[PDB]
Amino acid sequence: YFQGTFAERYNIVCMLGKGSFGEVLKCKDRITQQEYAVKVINKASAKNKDTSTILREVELLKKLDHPNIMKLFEILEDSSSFYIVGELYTGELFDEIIKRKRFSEHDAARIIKQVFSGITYMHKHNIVHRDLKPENILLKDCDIKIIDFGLSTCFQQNTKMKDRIGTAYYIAPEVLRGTYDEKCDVWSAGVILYILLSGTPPFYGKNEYDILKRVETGKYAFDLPQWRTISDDAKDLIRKMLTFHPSLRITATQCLEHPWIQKYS
Repeated sequence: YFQGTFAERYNIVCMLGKGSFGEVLKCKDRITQQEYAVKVINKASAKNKDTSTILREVELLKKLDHPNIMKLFEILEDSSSFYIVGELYTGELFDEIIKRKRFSEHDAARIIKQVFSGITYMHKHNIVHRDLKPENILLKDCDIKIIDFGLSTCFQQNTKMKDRIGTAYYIAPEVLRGTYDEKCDVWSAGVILYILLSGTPPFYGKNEYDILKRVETGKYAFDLPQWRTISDDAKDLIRKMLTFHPSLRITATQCLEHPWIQKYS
């Protein structure tokens, strides 16, 4: 059966559902018996032909630790695929957006502050998410955790129509032009924040193309009636986060410390 280091150490309990990188499985450790959420990633999805480089990125991620960052425990190999062993957790912030439609400034602030705390910590360690979306933020009582943080530089994601439209709402203009740094995570969080409050994308459209054209221009509005009774401070934050030029865009620490976040903390 020539099984890998994974099958000897773990055996799958059940399928958790399709993820952005492949199948997501619920696994038990064969010795300790603790349960983990394991992402099976086809080796062809590797972005770097030198596997050791990828094992090094992941190693750096394993050493990291923050309350709002999903823990990555280890990486294992088959002949065919990688296995990312991470935290088991139970729904997405996306599902909560559907349910509540909109969030009060107070409830939104508590949620996004935790998002900022996580981003800040990862950015201190030069790690950029690049694919921040409500689908990548998990919640139940109050606690948020950002998943797959840093994995997108190692592995290529699914890019079906459904994947591409979702990516399109949150992507920073520079990322389209072909470059990214930490500031693209602040843009993406800004779009999320805009959605938390209005229940509406800042950059909208009936298809992938139309959305991306509006992102490209960087033009958006606080014109919807829904914005009429939202605070100047909240609008200020979003303005600084959706600043066109990344160099002129506010940092993650500056988000964490904006007067709007402090008012509801």
